[PDB]
Formats: sequence, C-alpha cells, structure tokens
Amino acid sequence: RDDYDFLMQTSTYYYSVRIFPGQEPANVWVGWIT
Amino acid sequence: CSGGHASNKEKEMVTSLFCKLGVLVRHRISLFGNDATSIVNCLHILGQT
Amino acid sequence: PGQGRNNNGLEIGCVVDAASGLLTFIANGKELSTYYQVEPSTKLFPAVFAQATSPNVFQFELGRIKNVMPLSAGLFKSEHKNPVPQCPPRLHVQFLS
Amino acid sequence: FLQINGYAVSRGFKDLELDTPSIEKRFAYSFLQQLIRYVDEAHQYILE
Amino acid sequence: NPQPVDTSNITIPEKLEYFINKYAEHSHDKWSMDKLANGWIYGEIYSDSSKVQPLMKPYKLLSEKEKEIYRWPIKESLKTMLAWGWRIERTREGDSMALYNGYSPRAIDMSNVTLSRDLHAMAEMMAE
Repeated sequence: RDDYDFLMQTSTYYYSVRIFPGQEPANVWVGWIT
Repeated sequence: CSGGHASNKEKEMVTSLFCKLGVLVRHRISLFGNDATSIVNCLHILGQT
Repeated sequence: PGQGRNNNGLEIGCVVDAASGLLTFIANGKELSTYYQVEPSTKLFPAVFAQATSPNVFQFELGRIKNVMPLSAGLFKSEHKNPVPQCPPRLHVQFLS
Repeated sequence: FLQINGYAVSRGFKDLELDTPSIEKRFAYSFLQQLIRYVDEAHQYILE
Repeated sequence: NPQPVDTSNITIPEKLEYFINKYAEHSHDKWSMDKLANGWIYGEIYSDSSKVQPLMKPYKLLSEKEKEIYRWPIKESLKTMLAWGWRIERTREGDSMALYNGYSPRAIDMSNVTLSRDLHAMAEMMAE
C-alpha cells in the first residue's frame, strides 16, 4: 500500500488510455498537448 | 466537362460509318420496305452527331 | 513486446510530475523510453489522436497507480488532497473542428 | 486471425498490365466497329 | 449444383503451419470457454448425459487428436485458399512475434477488429 503521507505531499498525476482491441494502435497516439 | 470525349480514331470511324451509310441509303429507298424513313432519320441524327 | 493490443486492450499510462515538469509513459507495466521535459507554468491537456479502425476507438481512464495521485486531484482545486479518482461533469471530451 | 498474425493474403493472380492507352478496348470502339462490320455486310448484301 | 473447388493436390507449408498451430490454440481456447459457459463438469470420465468431461486442459497439454481435429479443417481451409491461388505473406513483425514466442486466458474481440473490403469479398466467396 502506498504511503498516504506520500500521496498527500506528491504532485505527480496519472491518467490512462485503453485502446480497445482491434483498433490499430499505430493509428492511435497518446500524450499531452498545450 | 466531366470528361470522356471520343478519340480521334473514334471520330474517324464515326465519319466513315456516316459515309458508308450514305452510300447504302443512296438510291435504295424503294429497296427499303418503308424503313427508308427509319434510315433517313438515322442518317439525320448521324449528321447532327 | 509486440501484439500487446491483441491479447488485451493496450494501456498507455501518462504520468506528469507537476513539480518538475517530467512527462513519462508506461505501457503494459513498463516505462517507455520516450520522455519529455516541459518548462515551468506549462498547461498540459490530456489528448489522444486516433484514426478509427474499429467501431470502438479508445477509452480515457481517470484511474490512479502506485504512488501517483489521480488526474482529478490535479485538475480540480477542491480535490487537491482527494486520492479517490473522480470524473465530474466539467471534464468532457473535446474534438478539433 | 490471419490479420492478427500479420499474414496478408492477396488475390490469386495479379493483373499483368492494362492496355488503357490503346483505345481499341473502348466500348464505343468495339461497338461502333461491329456496327461498321454489319453496315458493310448489309451494304454488299443489298448490292447482291 | 453443390460442388466446391477441389484442392487435394496442394500441400500445406510449415510457416503456415505455425499460424495453423496458433489458430488451433485459439480454437481450443474458445471451445474451452464455450464449455465453461455451458457448464460442462470437470471429470476424468466422459459422459454427455452426465455432462462430465476432462478436456479443459491447455492446448499444449491437450490431446493430439483434439489438436488434430482442429488442425484438419484448418488444413483443408488453407488448402482451398491456396487452390484459389491466393498467396500468403508473413510480415516481419509477425516473424519477430514467432521468434519472441493475473494470467487470464483471454480471447480476441473478432467483432471489434476490422477487415478490408477485398478481404470481405474473399470471405464471402470462401463462405459460399
């Protein structure tokens, strides 16, 4: 289990993208934009 | 303007068809059994084409 | 590994270090080589560019992993200390047009 | 599954070449040509 | 007249045989989860009336006969495919896949994956 104090002090954020099977992932790009 | 015009040889061969159809219809309206009018109209539309 | 999208849906996880500006990506539980470094005060929008080759294209998951606080905490100021992932109505997909 | 393992199956025989520059295969070409053949045949028919 | 294209003359290759083995693995897998969904009881004795059977064992473990009764229709399938003259090419990424060679046995979303139109027409002619 991750430390709750660590979760409180950290600033790193996460998300995810699930490419559904059969969707050609070469045609899929994931990341951040401004 | 969509495209697909007749070729030069197409035009040549159409004109040759015209000439030979005129030769065919020349002095043969009596030989044609009242279809001479049909050939007349044929050569007509050929002339406008 | 190859054919990761075949057996199961492929999962790309994007982690951003707002304190240092490091952007890293983890696919199938291992951190990919490509990483980015952004200058301070940058606003980064989660984004996916996809050419649909299937009726179902993809899925944004707003979950969280070990030692990383979920995206809603970063987005909303009220939930800055809420470990529970959230998808409030303000968050929504926008497409370029 | 063939697609999954990446095996591409294609047509049994690829086309060797299409003589599109040669205008003999035009629909007007062959049709009007047979038209001329029948016209000439009927012309010599009526000459007889 | 109900006649297909005879194909007894052609022989199957081995690079195609690896694909055949993988697709027979898939056939066994979906058959196994078909039995799980239906509720066939796991037991050494095989009785259809009692619904008991022992064949939920993995493909490599699986009986060679069962592997063979998958492989056979697959063999005549690729055999007729070659009788149609259709050439088959293994991609280099696919070759790398064979070279490379919890734990949930998961099938493949056949409906979600998509096929090209020419291959659709090939699917229709082979179906007929």
